[PDB]
Amino acid sequence: NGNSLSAAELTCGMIMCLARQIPQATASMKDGKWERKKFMGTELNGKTLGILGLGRIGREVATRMQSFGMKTIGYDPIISPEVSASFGVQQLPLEEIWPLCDFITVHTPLLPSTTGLLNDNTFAQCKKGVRVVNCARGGIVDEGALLRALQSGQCAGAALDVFTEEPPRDRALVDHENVISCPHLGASTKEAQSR
Amino acid sequence: NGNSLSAAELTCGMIMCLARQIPQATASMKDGKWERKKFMGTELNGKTLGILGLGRIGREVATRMQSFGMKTIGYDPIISPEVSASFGVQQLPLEEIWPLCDFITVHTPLLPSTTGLLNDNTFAQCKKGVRVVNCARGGIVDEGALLRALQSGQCAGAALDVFTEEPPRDRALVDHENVISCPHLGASTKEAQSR
Ligand SMILES: Cc1ccc(F)cc1C(=O)O
Ligand SMILES: Cc1ccc(F)cc1C(=O)O
Repeated sequence: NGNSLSAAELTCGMIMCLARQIPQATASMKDGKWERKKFMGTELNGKTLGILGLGRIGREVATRMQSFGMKTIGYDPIISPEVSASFGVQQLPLEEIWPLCDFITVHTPLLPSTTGLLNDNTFAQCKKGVRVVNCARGGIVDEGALLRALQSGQCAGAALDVFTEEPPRDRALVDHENVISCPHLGASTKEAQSR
Repeated sequence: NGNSLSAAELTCGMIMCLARQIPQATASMKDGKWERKKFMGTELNGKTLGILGLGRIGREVATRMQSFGMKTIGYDPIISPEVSASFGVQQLPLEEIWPLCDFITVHTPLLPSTTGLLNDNTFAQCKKGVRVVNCARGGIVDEGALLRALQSGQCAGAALDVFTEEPPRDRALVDHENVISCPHLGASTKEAQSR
């Protein structure tokens, strides 16, 4: 609420980091390397962003990424489609969303219906090379399914602010070259902190 | 032109990386650490972005960063103030720009007038803790001045895609904890490459 914008901002940063591998490029440069072919990236403009969860945060993400020319679709069980259309988000059933997306970001509570919202079954319906962001709650993206999708290249990259366990005790996800991460910084700004 | 949007998108990513230290946070996570106090960040919304150079790329950057609620000011010796106002950028003389900016981004050619555009003189007029982005041409930002401003905290962070010498032979800048960098990736997307 108070911290809606901090969260939305971090999310949009993670989307741009996934498109251009800025974290990985900075580590490469700090190691004295100059690796230009390795960090060939993609443009956001024209790409499709799926926003799962269309409350305050998800709406803030949408309007920000619309300015980059991304197409914004999404799903929220409770938000009427008229409301989501007011902020430029086409609502579709989940089953319609998966194959359309270049990027998927989650802005849901952690409930049994959203634990593993992204899992092996939903990864398999995604377009090959989908990129995912979770700056919401640890466990929305099933971490084992995610590593499997990174290993096969079904998922081309992920950005995680949150983990099923914090700090994350299992490191294969975090240490993967196509994964960028933060220690649950979503609400960690001076402005969110100080009202 | 062809690569205007690739450049503009990398620039907006660098600004978001500066605000939230995403590259530094990922490195901290990849080193097995969980450092939440260290990576306190700031919100973009309400902050001022100075844009030096108001051609295609600078204009693209402006409209994208306007969606985050940043105030966009800037300077371009050619563009009239009524025109730049038409894409939401308030023109002011440089001397006016320096004290007002939370972030400064450069989108100029490399000419005698722009080499060391940011230097010890211009850093001293900036607000304490300014963050700077160069994704245009190496040398617009004087590198020795930049390191001095990072060491003193006059500059709170910088993001560099380009260097006076490439690859950069001198590492005190690149290795600084508040500096994020890439190996001149500005035009490096599949879409810019392939017309
Ligand atoms: C409950 C729920 C299920 C599926 C989904 F995609 C989103 C939500 C939400 O809580 O916003
Ligand atoms: C020539 C020039 C000088 C100062 C500056 F801020 C911008 C430019 C530009 O070429 O856009």
